Amino acid sequence: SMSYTWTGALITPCVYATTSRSASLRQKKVTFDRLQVLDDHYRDVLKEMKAKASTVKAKLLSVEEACKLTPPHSARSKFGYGAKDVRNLSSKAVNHIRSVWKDLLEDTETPIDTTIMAKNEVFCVQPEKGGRKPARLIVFPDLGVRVCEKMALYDVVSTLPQAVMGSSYGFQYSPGQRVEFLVNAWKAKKCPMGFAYDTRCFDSTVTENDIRVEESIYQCCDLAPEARQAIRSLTERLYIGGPLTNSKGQNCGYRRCRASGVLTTSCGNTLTCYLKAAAACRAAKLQDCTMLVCGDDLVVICESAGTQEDEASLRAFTEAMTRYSAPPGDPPKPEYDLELITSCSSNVSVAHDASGKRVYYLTRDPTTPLARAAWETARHTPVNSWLGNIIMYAPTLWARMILMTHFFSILLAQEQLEKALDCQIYGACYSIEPLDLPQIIQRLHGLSAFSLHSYSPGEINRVASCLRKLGVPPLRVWRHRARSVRARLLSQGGRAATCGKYLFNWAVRTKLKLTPIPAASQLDLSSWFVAGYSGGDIYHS
Ligand SMILES: O=C(O)/C=C/c1ccc(NC(=O)C2(NC(=O)c3ccc4c(C5CCCCC5)c5n(c4c3)CC(=O)Nc3ccccc3-5)CCCC2)cc1
Ligand SMILES: CNC(=O)c1c(-c2ccc(F)cc2)oc2cc(NS(C)(=O)=O)c(OC(C)C)cc12
Repeated sequence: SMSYTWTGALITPCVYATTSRSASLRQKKVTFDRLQVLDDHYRDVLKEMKAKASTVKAKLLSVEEACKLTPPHSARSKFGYGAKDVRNLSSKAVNHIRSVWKDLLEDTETPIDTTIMAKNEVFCVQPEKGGRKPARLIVFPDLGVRVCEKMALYDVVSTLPQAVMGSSYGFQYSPGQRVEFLVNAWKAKKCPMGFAYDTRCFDSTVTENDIRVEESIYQCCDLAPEARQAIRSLTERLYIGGPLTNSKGQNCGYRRCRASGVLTTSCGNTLTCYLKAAAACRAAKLQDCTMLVCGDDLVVICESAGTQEDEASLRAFTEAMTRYSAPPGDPPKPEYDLELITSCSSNVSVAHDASGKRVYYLTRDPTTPLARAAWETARHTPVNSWLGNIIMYAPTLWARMILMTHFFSILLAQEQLEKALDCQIYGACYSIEPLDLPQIIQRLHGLSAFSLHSYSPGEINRVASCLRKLGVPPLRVWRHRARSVRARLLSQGGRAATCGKYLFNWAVRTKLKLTPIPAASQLDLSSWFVAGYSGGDIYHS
């Protein structure tokens, strides 16, 4: 069946930000027929996944618990209330949510309406290898339905993926634990080989049968009878597909693939990608596989069988993935150095701590993080990706020298150091105090994140080159600015002095002794690395 059918009505509007002007180019790419052929390997992996899902007991969330996970700036309902009303448990909001819930229990078939929109995402104007990327498309149901999804499935999508996939489930790890997991898996092989597998338009490759297969996994949980019906109804009325309405309320088309803006997008994609990849590992006869899956992003670390044998096994993996309706964008390449693998735009790199010990960390090309940080400072945004970047890429040369220096200088100048910020980190939105950054960094990356030095020449060159092309002052200017920020922070005492001491020890010759931060343990990060919620409309204060 077609991933999408279109009526002809346009997807109307809500360095460079993507707009609805490029939506037709994205519609062309994501529209195609899916061919799917299943085999014994697929069926065996599925049964194994279901036997693990059978150990899960999931709870139904109350209206209040579901309302309190709603982000403050979540899209307004068409039924006369917004995210603020949901969060305050207003009578209008709650009564509409209860009626949506009852309708899910009573109506098992009627397709639920969704809104289709072009995303406004910032990318950097690079006229070199290729041109601008068209806008990504977001498909989401009404606010009342989103609250109901949380009631039925929040506990499922938060608990089931780790129970089913174990150590392969990518969202359970902090950046420090992810690097450790990867390095240990790499070291455990006699002769390691690794590859990233990039599916072309993953969301469109997800068939109606794939979505029913996901439901079959959720249905293995011990569930309240209303949760069982709500999941059943949501699968048929929303998850498998449905009508698409534009921002002007016009009938836009019909979807028969994954909706990007539903609670199950991340969980469903991870489970589907994992099922297809684990079965393809068996078809390709890959030896001693370690997989790591984050939605459609997949990496396999295995035992090498030789140069030509590895090339042949990867061709067989791709053929199996293609039969499962997951063909690649670029064909996978075998890598024999862990640093050469790029997944989720990131790679593992090497540095040394204060003692000279070799430490590993995840990095990425800083162009998009810097362009996005520049965009957000230039235009007032409710969500700020720069803080997420400082947190997730804290050990990197670029997050420390540029991002920390620049934003702490702004916060000092504005006297806003104490002000909590809403920051979108991948999936879930969090309210974070910048003065808590040293404690957060220590917990996610370890104490070594404040003492890394002796970065790789290739990493240094990528940062320096990125600064030049974007018109950003060189690293020496950042060192000078960091020394002033550091001095101003220390002079303030308290948490500000802790920021000055730990975040900017790199900027001074006479270095301070960085001991474990006292505050660190008491920090509540219990809901940080549980599960993925990208497109799932999730908020944590
Ligand atoms: O050779 C030497 O010894 C010294 C050279 C040298 C070169 C340039 C400066 N620039 C400045 O002082 C100013 N800009 C900056 O001091 C500046 C700071 C951050 C900048 C950023 C981002 C970096 C990440 C955090 C958010 C801000 C961008 N651009 C920046 C410029 C350059 C810019 O204008 N825009 C973009 C566009 C895309 C991406 C990045 C940028 C402030 C007033 C005059 C311009 C200073 C010194
Ligand atoms: C499947 N792929 C992965 O899980 C990831 C790899 C990776 C890189 C090289 C490899 F060889 C293997 C994997 O790098 C990542 C970086 C981040 N960001 S971060 C800096 O916040 O950790 C990530 O976090 C999100 C998506 C939760 C997931 C991955």
